[PDB]
Amino acid sequence: SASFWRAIFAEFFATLFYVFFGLGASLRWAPGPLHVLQVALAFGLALATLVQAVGHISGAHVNPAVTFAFLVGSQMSLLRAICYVVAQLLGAVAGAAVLYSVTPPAVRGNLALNTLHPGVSVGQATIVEIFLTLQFVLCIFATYDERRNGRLGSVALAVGFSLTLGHLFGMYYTGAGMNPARSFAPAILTRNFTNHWVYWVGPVIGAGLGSLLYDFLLFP
Amino acid sequence: SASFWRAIFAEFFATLFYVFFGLGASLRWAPGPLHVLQVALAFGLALATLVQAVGHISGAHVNPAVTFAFLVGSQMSLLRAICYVVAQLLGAVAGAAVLYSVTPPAVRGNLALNTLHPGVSVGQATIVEIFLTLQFVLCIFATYDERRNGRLGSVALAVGFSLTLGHLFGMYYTGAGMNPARSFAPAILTRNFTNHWVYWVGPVIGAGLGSLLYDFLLFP
Amino acid sequence: SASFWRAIFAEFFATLFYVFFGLGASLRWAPGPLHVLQVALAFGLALATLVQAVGHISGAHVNPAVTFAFLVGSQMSLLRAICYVVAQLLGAVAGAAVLYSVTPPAVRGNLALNTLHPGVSVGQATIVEIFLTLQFVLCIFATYDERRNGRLGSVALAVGFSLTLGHLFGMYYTGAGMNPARSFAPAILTRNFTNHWVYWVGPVIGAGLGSLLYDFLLFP
Amino acid sequence: SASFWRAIFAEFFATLFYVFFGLGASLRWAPGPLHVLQVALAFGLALATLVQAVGHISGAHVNPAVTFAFLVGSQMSLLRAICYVVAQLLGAVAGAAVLYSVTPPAVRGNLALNTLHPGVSVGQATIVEIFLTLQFVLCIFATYDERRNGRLGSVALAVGFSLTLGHLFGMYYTGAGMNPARSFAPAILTRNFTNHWVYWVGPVIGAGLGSLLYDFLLFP
Amino acid sequence: SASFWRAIFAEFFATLFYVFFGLGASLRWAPGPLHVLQVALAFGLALATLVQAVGHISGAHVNPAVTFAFLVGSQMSLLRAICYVVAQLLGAVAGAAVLYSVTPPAVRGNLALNTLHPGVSVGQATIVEIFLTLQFVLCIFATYDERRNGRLGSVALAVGFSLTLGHLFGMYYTGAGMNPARSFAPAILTRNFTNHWVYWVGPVIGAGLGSLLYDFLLFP
Amino acid sequence: SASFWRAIFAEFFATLFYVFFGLGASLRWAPGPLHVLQVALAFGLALATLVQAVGHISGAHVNPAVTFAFLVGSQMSLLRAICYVVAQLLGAVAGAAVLYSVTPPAVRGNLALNTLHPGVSVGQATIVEIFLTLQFVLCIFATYDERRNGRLGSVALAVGFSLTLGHLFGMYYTGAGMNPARSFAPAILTRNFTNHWVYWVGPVIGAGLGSLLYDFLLFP
Amino acid sequence: SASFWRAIFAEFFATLFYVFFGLGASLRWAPGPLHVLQVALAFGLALATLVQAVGHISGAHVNPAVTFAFLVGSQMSLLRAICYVVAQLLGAVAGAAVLYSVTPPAVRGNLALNTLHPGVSVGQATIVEIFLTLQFVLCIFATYDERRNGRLGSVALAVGFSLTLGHLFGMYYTGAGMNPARSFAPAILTRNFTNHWVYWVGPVIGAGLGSLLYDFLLFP
Amino acid sequence: SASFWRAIFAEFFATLFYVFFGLGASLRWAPGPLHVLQVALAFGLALATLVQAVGHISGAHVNPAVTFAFLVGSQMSLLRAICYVVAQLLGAVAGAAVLYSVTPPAVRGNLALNTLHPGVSVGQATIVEIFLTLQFVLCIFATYDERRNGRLGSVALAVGFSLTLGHLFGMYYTGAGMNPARSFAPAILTRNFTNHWVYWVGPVIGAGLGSLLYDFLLFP
Repeated sequence: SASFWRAIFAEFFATLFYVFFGLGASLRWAPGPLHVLQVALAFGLALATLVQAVGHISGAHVNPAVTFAFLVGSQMSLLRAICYVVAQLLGAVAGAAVLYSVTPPAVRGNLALNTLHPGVSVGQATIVEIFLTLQFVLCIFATYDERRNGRLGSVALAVGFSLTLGHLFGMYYTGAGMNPARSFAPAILTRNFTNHWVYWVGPVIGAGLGSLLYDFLLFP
Repeated sequence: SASFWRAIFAEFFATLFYVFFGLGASLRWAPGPLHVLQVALAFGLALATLVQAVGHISGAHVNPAVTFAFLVGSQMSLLRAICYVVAQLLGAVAGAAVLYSVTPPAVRGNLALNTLHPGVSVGQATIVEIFLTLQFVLCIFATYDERRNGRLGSVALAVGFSLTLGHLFGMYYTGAGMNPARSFAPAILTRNFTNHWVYWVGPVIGAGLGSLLYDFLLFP
Repeated sequence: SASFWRAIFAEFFATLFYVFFGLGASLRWAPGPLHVLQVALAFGLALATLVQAVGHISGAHVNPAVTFAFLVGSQMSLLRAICYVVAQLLGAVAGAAVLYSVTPPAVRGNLALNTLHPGVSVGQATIVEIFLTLQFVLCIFATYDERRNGRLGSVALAVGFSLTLGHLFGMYYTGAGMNPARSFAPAILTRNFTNHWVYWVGPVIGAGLGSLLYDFLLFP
Repeated sequence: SASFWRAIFAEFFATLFYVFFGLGASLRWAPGPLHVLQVALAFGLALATLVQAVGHISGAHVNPAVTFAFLVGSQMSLLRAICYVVAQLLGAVAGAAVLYSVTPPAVRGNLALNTLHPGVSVGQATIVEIFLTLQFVLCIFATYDERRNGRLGSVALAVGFSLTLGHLFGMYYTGAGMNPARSFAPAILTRNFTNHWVYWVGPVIGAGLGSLLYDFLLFP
Repeated sequence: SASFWRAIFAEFFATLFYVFFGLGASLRWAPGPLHVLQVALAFGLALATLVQAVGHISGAHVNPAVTFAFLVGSQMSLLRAICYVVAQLLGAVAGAAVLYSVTPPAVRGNLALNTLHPGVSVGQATIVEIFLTLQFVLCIFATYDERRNGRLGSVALAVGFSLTLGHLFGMYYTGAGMNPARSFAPAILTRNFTNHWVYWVGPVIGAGLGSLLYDFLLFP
Repeated sequence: SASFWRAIFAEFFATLFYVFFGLGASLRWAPGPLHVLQVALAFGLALATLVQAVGHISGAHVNPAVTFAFLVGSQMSLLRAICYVVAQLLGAVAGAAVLYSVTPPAVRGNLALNTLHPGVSVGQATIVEIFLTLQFVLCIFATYDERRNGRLGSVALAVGFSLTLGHLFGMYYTGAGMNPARSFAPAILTRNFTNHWVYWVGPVIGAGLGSLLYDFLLFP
Repeated sequence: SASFWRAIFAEFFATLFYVFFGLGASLRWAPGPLHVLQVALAFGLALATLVQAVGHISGAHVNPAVTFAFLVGSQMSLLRAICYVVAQLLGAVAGAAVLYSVTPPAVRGNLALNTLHPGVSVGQATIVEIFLTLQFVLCIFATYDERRNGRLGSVALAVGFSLTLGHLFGMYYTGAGMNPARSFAPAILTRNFTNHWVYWVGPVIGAGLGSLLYDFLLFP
Repeated sequence: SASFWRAIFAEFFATLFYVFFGLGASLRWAPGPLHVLQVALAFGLALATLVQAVGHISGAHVNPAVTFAFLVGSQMSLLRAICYVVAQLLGAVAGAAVLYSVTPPAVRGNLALNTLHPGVSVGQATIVEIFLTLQFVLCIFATYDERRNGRLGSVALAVGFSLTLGHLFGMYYTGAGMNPARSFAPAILTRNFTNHWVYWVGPVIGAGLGSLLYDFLLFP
């Protein structure tokens, strides 16, 4: 039916805004801003706003790893999962392209390219991105679990704060690229794929491990 | 009936406090405070507090763009929409006037005048203000959507965090003036209208686009 | 009955912790920490935690102005209102006294004494403290209003964020002393009452005005 | 039955992530970062994410003091309480061990070892850790109280913000070690037990006092 | 003879570099950099380097006020004094024009336009600029006094540190525009002459007063 | 003769500028500026500029302790020493009075009143002020020693950097009030003499001890 | 004779230390340190110390551009100029290699690789590096001019402060690479030559232009 | 004769003040102060002031490594070299003991104990301390070289800025302990000798190597 493509657009538009507002706040307007907390809250609130906006439509995955987790969790058709990933990657590039146009080149920089910290190895970078996306996916699956008897608040505020947690930790390590689409968007628009498989392997394994940890070790 | 004017006052008073507390926390008491996160949370929590206060009465729009979005969304009578905008603009000036009286001139400054960043063009400024207000309006419409089956937390905390998101991003670009009333209040009390149409055109288009994106591409 | 004194203790203990954790985080461990956001969130989260703790018992006023507002709002017996204020003031001094013991004198300072900013007059200080406590009381009355049909999140998170809003704004002006008990506690333990009536007149008027604004102009 | 060991793992895994993400964000990547707010939110959001993840399974204590409080509160079998503490301590070391592997030695440091502030005595350190854990446990017991008639938001966001409150205050005093497992993890992996009993005595008394204060002085 | 025009160029080139390096380091590459000390040393070291470079040729006045002081001090022919001022103003605009070309517009800003601080009146601004230039001229006249029996170090390091002193103080008040040429250069290239007479009246009076204070009250 | 009063004015004017520029840069235009280095260099460069200006005339003592040291060192007539102290104190008040007029009240504050740090006792404050002024006087006496065979640079740059050294250390302890005139000027114009004898006893003993240490233990 | 190779070593060793201490202090031990002033003084004081050390031997050029300027200024044999450049480049790599060994990889980074600022074009980068090296060379030639009748202080402190001036300005633009050897050292040891001709063309032209400007337009 | 013991005291007193003012400014009054530049200038200006004070008497070595260098350089009797080292170590402890008394325990800390950076090995720490003291000694030997034909400024300002250079670089690595006496003073008064041989081996080798590099490879 047509609720399929309304979700494909919801993924495309939300991922566009997610990258636009996320990467945009990750742009350094200062040589030293101490911007880790500021940037971490930006991604989290961007996710929280979008989940509140397009959660009922597409689930507001805006993340190939998150879509991969639901694909592993047997809650998404494969075709739709592919369609989300291509829409998220298309949305990510579109958001970063619009961000490129509206942002002066002096502060545009690398468009917040997820890059490994000098002393962080690709293996260490992979493990960190696995844990960054594992807890994040684990938080998503619990919040999106239909059986949620206990009465709590907003699932948007939860998964957003989980994303902020990952950035409060992982930004120093890998730039906190727990979103392959977010990492892809400046990689393509800057022509820089250095250690870019890390931001695909890491989140996908962490999404995969987080999915399996939830629906079999936590709630079969 | 009389629930009309109780809402007109609720808009007037809340917009007064919104500008008073928002602009007040946006006043620089330091040459470098790194105040972006501090100011962004101020507006968001100011909106969240006021939405919790006068949401049931007027909807706590405190924003001509937000009122324009509901006017476009066929949820507001035009006369009442005009009455909200004149009350919000009157409230904005009143709040900034009170802020002027209570704040020493050495820190009063331009009363936090929304001004374009040196390298940001009026077209780039317009687009940013469109996106700042689009997601914000989109978050408002989803939170204020009567059909909200999924059980979440506070709509006040949501739309406030959406406003913080816009300031975390747009303050560097345009001062994050996603509120024509907020931009109008120091423009009139400082006699400075430089690029002030940007803070009317941008938010209104973004409010208009955000409204149309919601009730036809997201939920007809 | 005995639910009276369980609330008197709840006020005493919560105000003790409110001052202890609030004033404690307001103590400067740095010559320049840029601590406004850090201190503002401390008070707000301290209030949010305590409201979650002793809200069902006493209402977690921990504020003579807040108790005065409910006394004006015809929701509190006068005797109990007096009993709350004496307990809050006793709790405030007790919390600041314990804070004095556990904190080294080099960082103890004035025990975070609410003091007027150099250029802020007592009249300007009074008006700011009125508005700081008006919105705060207004947010409390709306959150504590039994008729709260619209389904939202936590009232603790709301009134706490309202308190953070007041500190994000008023700390520069008056130290954000929207709590007479909080202002009283270091005033007595430092032997400094300079402009201390401001932190009683301001909040009480703001609490009074906020109460009247709610139950007659907002919801008769 | 088997819901026992699913909770033992939930405690082990969540405490692993709690230490991993908590201690990891507490690692200084800067000589002066002014990281108190950043680190305080990290622990709180880490707790909030994990409580949302494994709250329904084990209660997400991830804290020997918190388990001790429920043991005192007659809501936990002793054997299970021991099993939680050994799992939390095992999880804490495992999380800090993984953090050690993924973090470069130049920023690894003491692995965020809870250490007394220069002027803070062991008695003052103990009292602070008692109050840090008292309010935290008090907030947990109220949020986890089955009788919670008043409709509020998320218990995860509450207890997480309570943890942030303790770090906003106690980090200057003792590093805010209101978790014996969190304090144990770098103590064992750095071979440093200086004043380490403080981080066991303090939280346990504060957990004990917080438990007794709740279910007899606040709600028998 | 031809040592005249070699000095006219020395004034032109040094004032070009003085504005180029001075204004360039005064450009804000950060929203809060706490750049006062950094900018103050930039002007001072720029003056010290240029005085070391072209001091023996023209005296390295690079300042219409400084030339005016020597004109008042009966050590400069009037024609040459005019020729220095036109060369300094031409050099200032040339330096700021080159700075405009090499600097991205996002950080170009107002080209470090000397602007009155919000609470500083034109009379207060004038007095500050008088004192900023008085001590600076007084330091120049003493260092350039042929009778300097006492054996000291570099006159370049002295007058440069005097300029840094003026910026350490006057930047907060008026931007420390103790150089009419330096103030003129961005005023003309930004089309902004707001309170620009202050940066001519102030320094000239301060240069005049500083000259008279030296050669009649200090050393007739 | 008349070289006496030319020195009395030189002391009066230089102490006026010393307080004006010193106290002025010590005024906090930010809640946290991390201004210790900035303020320390301000006093030092202010002293260096003035020593270069009026050193040959009066010696540029601009300090009652420094005059007292030369009085003890048998290099100053007592009457002239009194005349310097009254001129320095008159100059100090005049400089702080002019600073009061030109500075907005919001940043005027206590006019940089030398105040004991919270944990610093009057005895500890006295000892620190003794050492701050001892080395400073010792540096002055060596630089002003006629027998200075070894060829070095500027005595102004030396004694100024000695003053910066004292402020880099003593500002945290006592505000680095190694000048009774500098401490007197805001004490009289703010009506605050709290622990003000410390800033007279300390520097005078340190000046006295520094004088005796030089001309008998270092160079009889 | 043998004073040739003593100078070749002096160039080699001083350039080794110049890169070692310069690049070492340019290494970011913080995500935001606001290190521009700190790094700028490091290079300048490193140059000042080395000029004081090996100035009498080789002239302490430690800069291929500086050697090129003297080669253009007809004060250096070509063979010796080549020998200085190869020694400086060998010293630069040796210094950066030792710095690599002693510095942990987490803070080693790109070894302070001179890289163009995002919005700075190669032409703008070239012009800035020309001016950075022009004034620096101009300051060197004046300080090293045998005819220096006027009695001033240290030539080491002068040329060092000139280098600090260039870094206070050029670090934002190009990293202030006014030394081809300094730019070469991390370029070779990181395998990154992006826009590396800029740091050769710019300084050499600026050194060439600075040399010609001095000995023909300033002092034939 | 008696000029021996006047120098022994000069070493004792100057090293006392050197440690007192150096370690005192190295005490952290803030969790993040970004104090590297502030502390680096403190040591350098402390050395510069003392060299100006007691340079003509003892040479103002205030450093066992510096005394060892002159002992190696055949410019000091061995007995006197021992007498300097015991006086410097006695002075260092005395200065740190006085600093202990006058400084509150909350900011006293480890008394600025030279401690290896987490990722810095003892071998890397040794090499850095060798280079920190090599250039410093090399700068001392050149400045103190009787044959100093070229006319420059102050040797005190030179060796002080060399010390600042070492702290601008080495503070991150080892705390910049290029003075065994400075490292010894808090090691003994805190009962902590962890990696304390590094601060003896490193500086002594660097002093030894710096001495030999000067008087045989630079000036036989």
